[PDB]
Amino acid sequence: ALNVLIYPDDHLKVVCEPVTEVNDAIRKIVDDMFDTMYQEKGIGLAAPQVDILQRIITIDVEGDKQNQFVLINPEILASEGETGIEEGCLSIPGFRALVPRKEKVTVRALDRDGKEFTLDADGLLAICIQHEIDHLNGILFVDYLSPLKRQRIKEKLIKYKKQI
Ligand code: NI
Repeated sequence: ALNVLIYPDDHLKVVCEPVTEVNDAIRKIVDDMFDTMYQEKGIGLAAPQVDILQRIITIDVEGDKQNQFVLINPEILASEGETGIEEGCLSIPGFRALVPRKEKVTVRALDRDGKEFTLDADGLLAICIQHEIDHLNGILFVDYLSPLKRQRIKEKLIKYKKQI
């Protein structure tokens, strides 16, 4: 549906603009993002990964459309606990790394209709939310690695991207 930017790319390092209003054009990006995300078997996507520099996230932790989450202009209000899993990312294909995260987050955001909601999450949902928000600030999971590890990932994908 949309093309996923592959690390390294400058638009994966940008702090994105909030959505000014959630209208039809924004709902179309959201639906196009979900299509892209399911097609590549992701459980989260952020707009900058499809080269749209706005604060828009689509998440589906189960992958079956029965607990979708759209988070527009999201903000973590509070959090607690400590956790970490081996995260991957559609813009960083072929790699996973252990990222330290909050176990629990409270997040406010606008839904696909522009309505504000405030959500408590834990488990994999909370991890996905923190991951995807990182994207909106131009942060990738490789930024939590040592400079040399991140570099070696970058070199490998530079090559991959040519070979595609
Ligand atoms: Ni990601």
